[PDB]
Amino acid sequence: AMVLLMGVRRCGKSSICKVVFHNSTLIDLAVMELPGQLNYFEPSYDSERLFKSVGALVYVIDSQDEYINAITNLAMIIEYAYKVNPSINIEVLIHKVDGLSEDFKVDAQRDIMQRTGEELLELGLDGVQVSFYLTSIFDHSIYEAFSRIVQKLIPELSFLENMLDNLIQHSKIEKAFLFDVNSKIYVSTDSNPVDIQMYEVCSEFIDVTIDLFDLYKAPELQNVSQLANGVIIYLRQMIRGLALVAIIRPNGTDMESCLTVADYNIDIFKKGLEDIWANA
Amino acid sequence: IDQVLAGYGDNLIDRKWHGFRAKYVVLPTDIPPNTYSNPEEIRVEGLRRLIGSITRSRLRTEKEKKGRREEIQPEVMFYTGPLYNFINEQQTSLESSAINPILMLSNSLVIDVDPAGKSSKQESCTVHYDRVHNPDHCFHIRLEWLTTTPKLIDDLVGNWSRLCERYGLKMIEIPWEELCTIPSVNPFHSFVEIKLAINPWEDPEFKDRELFAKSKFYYHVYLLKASGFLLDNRASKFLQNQDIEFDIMYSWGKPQFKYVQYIHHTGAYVAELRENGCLFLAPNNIYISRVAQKVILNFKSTCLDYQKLRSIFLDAKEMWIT
Ligand SMILES: Nc1nc2c(ncn2[C@@H]2O[C@H](COP(=O)(O)OP(=O)(O)O)[C@@H](O)[C@H]2O)c(=O)[nH]1
Repeated sequence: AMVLLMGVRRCGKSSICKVVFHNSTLIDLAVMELPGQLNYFEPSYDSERLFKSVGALVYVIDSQDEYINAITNLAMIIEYAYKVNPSINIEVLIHKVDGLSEDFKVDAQRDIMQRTGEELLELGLDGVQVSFYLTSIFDHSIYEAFSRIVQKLIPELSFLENMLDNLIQHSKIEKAFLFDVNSKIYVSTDSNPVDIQMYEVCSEFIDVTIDLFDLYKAPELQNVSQLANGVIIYLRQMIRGLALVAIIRPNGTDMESCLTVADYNIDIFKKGLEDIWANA
Repeated sequence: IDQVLAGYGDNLIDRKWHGFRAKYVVLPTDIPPNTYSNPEEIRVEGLRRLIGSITRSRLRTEKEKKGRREEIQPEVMFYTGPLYNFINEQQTSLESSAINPILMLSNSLVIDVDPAGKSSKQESCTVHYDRVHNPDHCFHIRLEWLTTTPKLIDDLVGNWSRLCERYGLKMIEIPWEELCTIPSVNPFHSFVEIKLAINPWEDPEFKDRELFAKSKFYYHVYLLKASGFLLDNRASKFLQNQDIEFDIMYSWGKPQFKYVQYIHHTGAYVAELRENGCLFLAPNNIYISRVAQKVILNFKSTCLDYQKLRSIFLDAKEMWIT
């Protein structure tokens, strides 16, 4: 599942790649950037294998600059992308939206959606669904957008959801995330809504873990961080680059008993995750 | 009101009251980059696509809603020069699909403004679209409604504007009433009368009886052309000099226009050419509110400065001689 990043020059593709993937199917592979300038597309210039090898195409639109020509170029790209392979999920990121109001952001997304739909109606493409995400480097939005894009390319999503829901229901876990060690792109969660504050807490917990471990090296990552109110944050490395970070509440119970039952349950969950080849 | 709101609007009597009305003008402005799919025939396809989208949005009954090729769109016919020259041209003893004793310059149909079932009511406006078009004459689309939601019509206008802007053109909105009546309706509106510096009917440097027999307002029309305006009243009687086979009547009513009206190609200002050579100048407040004051003041300066108006009139005389 290799995703292809496409956009106009100076839209921010390299900056997104540097921020996310630098700080197979599921691991954060070396993605392919593609600088696409306005021109006439050559008909079938040995690009069929390239677009057949892309699991999901991602388009980047700069909200600061004018973007009607960008939408026209995007529709031109989709016009052969959907023709070559009818199974590609198509993603559009409205990047550089840090300095915009909420009403302006919603109106801009609605205008972009309407323009893309009208252009696809003019080009005669039907049965295509293009997703849109308001992304920016300076906040959590790009991480969540890549999380949704990656989640669309894991066929075992509902089974991981059931496994995490069962783990949470039997360990008094407030919220459990299945992060990856790089790029902080959470792969699976429960049916509970992904709170932004809790996501940032877990991501900066990942950062603290990795930095502290890297400070003392050259002699399986496990972490218990307990707060004042008894709420604990737990880290256990899963298979390959995956790791599990769970916010667990004590609910007025013994700290060590809760830690022991959580450790046993999470070890059981990792043993179950060993059977399914969700890693890498 | 209750009679026409119940479906009894076929009384065919000229009512003294009017419903909500909106008049939209298509103006050729600029070709977008790429979209090659000539800059003078892509706008023809743009108007054809706009008319096709309008006629495709026809309100239909449930029996025709459940069923599944519709008739082709009516043709828009193009010409050069004043409209009366084209009217005195159909005499040709050939064909019958050419502007065919009152002449309906437009045709009307009921539309289905909310197709998605967004509104709980039934939405139905009425569109009037012309049957003629020139690159030098602006295009008219009219929306008449009585009880529709004034947001679904706004996004319908937005869809039309986007469909235009994929091609060239630029859809603008202008007040339905004349420019000369805005002090008699809206006293706060900006409205300036212009007595231009050089009178071409009596100046020794610019005077000819043959020219005034040919084109009386030739200097004024060239002044409006060189300052970036398009004729709004294409069916008036102040510019052309020919006859007619009885009066021409639009699909919405008789044209009650005192003077010829002009729209700036940007869509921001409206001018009006009087009989005595004076002009009326005002801004389009609907375009400004929906979406810029130095252009109208610069035009006022050019119409009030002797040197610049002299230069434009000299260019007009030079083009007339050569
Ligand atoms: N404020 C802001 N600027 C951004 C963002 N993303 C990219 N940029 C700007 O984009 C520039 C980098 O663009 P770059 O990645 O080199 O474009 P590319 O090479 O075509 O992919 C930087 O100078 C940033 O200022 C963002 O989310 N917020």
